[PDB]
Parts: sequence; structure tokens; C-alpha cells
Amino acid sequence: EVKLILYHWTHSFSSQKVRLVIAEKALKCEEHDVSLPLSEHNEPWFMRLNVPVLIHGENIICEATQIIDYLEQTFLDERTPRLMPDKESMYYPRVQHYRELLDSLPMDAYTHGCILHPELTVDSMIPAYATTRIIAKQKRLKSKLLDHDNVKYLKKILDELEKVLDQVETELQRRNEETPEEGQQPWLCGESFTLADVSLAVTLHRLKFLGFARRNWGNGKRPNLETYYERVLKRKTFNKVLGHVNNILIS
Amino acid sequence: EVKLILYHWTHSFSSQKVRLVIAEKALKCEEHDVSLPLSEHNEPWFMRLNVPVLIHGENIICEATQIIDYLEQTFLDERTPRLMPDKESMYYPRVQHYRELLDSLPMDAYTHGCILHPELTVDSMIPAYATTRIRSNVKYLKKILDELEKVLDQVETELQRRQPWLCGESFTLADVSLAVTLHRLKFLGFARRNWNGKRPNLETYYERVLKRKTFNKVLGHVNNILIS
Repeated sequence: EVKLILYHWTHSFSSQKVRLVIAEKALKCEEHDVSLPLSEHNEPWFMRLNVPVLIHGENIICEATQIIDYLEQTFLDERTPRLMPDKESMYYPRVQHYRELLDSLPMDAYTHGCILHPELTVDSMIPAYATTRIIAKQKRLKSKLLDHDNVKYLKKILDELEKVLDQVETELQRRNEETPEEGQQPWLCGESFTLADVSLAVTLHRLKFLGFARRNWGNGKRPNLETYYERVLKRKTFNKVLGHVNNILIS
Repeated sequence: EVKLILYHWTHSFSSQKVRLVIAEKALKCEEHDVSLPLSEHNEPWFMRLNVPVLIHGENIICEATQIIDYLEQTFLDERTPRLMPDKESMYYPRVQHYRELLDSLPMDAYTHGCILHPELTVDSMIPAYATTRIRSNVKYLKKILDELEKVLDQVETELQRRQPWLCGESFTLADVSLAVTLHRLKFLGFARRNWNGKRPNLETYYERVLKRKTFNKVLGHVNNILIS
């Protein structure tokens, strides 16, 4: 067969979505984790949060959204699951809507703003010493201003994250209303696991890692979202691909 | 050792710049031509003239302009030739200009203006049955071609002020962009239209790189439609 080759960083947010798609679609892929256990400065992966590429025959595709679009387009065997409904379907506008809504979130800024200013996280899974590493009065006020602006920005996107999850919460509430409690529960947009679901699951898993989870769900807040998360953690594909991607004890 | 991997199409314009940079820097690279001789629609490589990627240890770099930048920044061993002067040197601001101006040429438009509207081509190396196949505007084509006349006008004058190469004594990244660019223009048939009675020092510049050891090794026969 025409080999599928993927170069990626095991712990990068974009890599996680690609590898999960490959697993949802049951595709055979020669996956190369180019990341090292120890860096040139002898630092583990959780201290280095800062694009993947697919080679399939004559095609070379970079960036995760493009790779996944390529996979959904080219692997059309009847046994291969589709993660998107047909373009002429009732459901396509809704799946593409939430997929874009979640793929638009500034995850890089959430992680950068977690290492810096960890006082806005709760139960962050990154060690606290990651924050410590990362006359002249002109500079004393210079750096105070950059901190003031960096926080004003971080707080702003965290408020924008809440409003995105509010829609997801409301959407998941519509599914809970439409589904008997005794029976198979649907996913975000329907009975089928879609690309909107991989973007949501991987996003939530990372917000958990950054300590931005208790702020947004749990202890009565967004119960449908909490249920959705504890469920995808049990999903066989998710656990195999991402089961221990938040475990800083594993290299 | 840390391996240097490149996935590329041999006959891609951008890939040619990358592979030439690698050879000009004397870097051991495992290069994978992922292109096939015949497509599923049974077309040779000169029909499908419609991004490369470099893997180096923990690094993955895609677009060609970025691959070349990564190579110039990373392999700083004294035995590795530099294709770019220091960023605070007197000579950097000019090399970057010609580099950006050459890298800004619409090579995709030229190629499709060669297949289509072959009347504006002279000694096009693409067989004529590509024009018949692809047909199943000349206004915009003549425009970008005349824009090219103006860009080449700048290159001709810089060559008078000079053996050395385009910007200075050493072979630089402005040279690969110029060399690979001209070489493609010849393939497309736009070589006589722009230089025997016109642009003499450029004709000497183009004829000189063709004899260059490294250029001939990597691009000696990228214009030969008989080779896959």
C-alpha cells in the first residue's frame, strides 16, 4: 500500500488531534515522534511548550487542520469511518460550525499564560518551577507594563473561552434533552463522533493539563461538559492515543 | 548522528532552490523524491506543474523559504559555507532585496501562461500537446511578463557593477533564486524574450552557473523531459 508517514511531536496540541483522527479512521500510519526525552538544556517535554507533516505518496501536507482535511478526503474505503457528514446533510453546518469554533481558540496563548501567571490556574499539572525559570528604574516600570498588558490579554481570552464553552454546554444540553437516559448517549453534534468532537476532547484534555479546567467545569458548573469529558476519557481510541499524554512522569 | 531529511518533488521550483542550497553548503541530506513518473491520470511530470518539508532532529520546517532560513541559521560550523552575510553587515540589506524581489515573481502564473497561450513562448521545452490537452487570459499574461521585464532590468544593472556573482564575491541566496528562476524561464520558453542582442552580462551569468560543479550535479537535467 501507499505508506502513510507522519512526523510530529507527541505532546503538541496539534499532533494530538492528528493522531486521534488517524485512530478514529483506523488508518495505518508510520508515526515518527521527533521529540527527544531530554533537550540540549536537559529539560523534559512539559518545559518546552512553544507544525506536523504528513507524507502520503506524492502528497506532502503540513499543519494539523490541513492534514485532517486531507485524511477525510482521500481515505474513503467503506470500512473507513467518516468524521464529517456529507456536505449536503442537515448536520454538516453544525459540525463545521463547532469544529471552527474550537479550532479558533488560542491554545498556545493559554499554555504560555499558564507557565507565566500561574495564579490564574487551579491544579495546574505543570510543576511550579517551570514558572520560576521562565537608575535602571526605566526597566523596572518597563517590565511592569508588559506584565500588566500580558495579564489584561490573558484574562480577556479566558473570558472568550468561557463563552465558547457556554455554547458547547448549551449544545450538549440539547443532546441530553433529545436522548433517553437509558440508551447510547450522543456526542456533540449527533450520534457520530465527528471532527468537532476530536477538537473538543483534545481541547478539554489540554485545558485540564494547564489547570484551566476547574474554572470552567466541575462542582456544578457546565455539568453536560463535565459528563462529556469523563466520557471521552473512557473512549478506547482516546485512551490508546492520549491516555498518558498529561502524565509528566512519562517521557 | 542527527539525520537531515527532505521530502520534495524533484521538478518543483521551490524544491530546486532547497536542494541547491543543501549542495552549496555541503550538507549530507537524505532526500526523498515523493513524485512519481506517471500519475493516476497517466501524465508525465511536465504536465503537473501546479510544499517541501525538512526534518532535522526535533525540527520540522515546511515552506522552502523557511527551510533555507533554517539551514542558514543552524549549520554554523566554520567548514559550512554561508550563503548570507551577517544580519548587521553592510551587504545584507541589498542581498535580501533581490532575494525577496526574485522570490516574489509569479512563477506559477508564468508556467500556466506557457502551457496556455504558447504564442508568447519561444523555444518552450514543454511539448505542444500540453497546450491541446489543458485547453480541454492573454491580457493578464502580457502584464506579468512586462512586470518581469522591469524586475530583470534591475538585475541587469547590478551585474554591470562587478569573477564575482550577483551581489558580491561569494555565491549567495540571491544567486540560487536568480539561477533557479532563469533556468525555469528557459524551460518555459521565456529565455530568448529576455536575453544574443539583449542583457549581455546576464547571458554570461546564466551560462556561467550552468558550468558550476554543484548546480550541474543537482539541476543538470531538471529541464530534460526525457528523464523522469
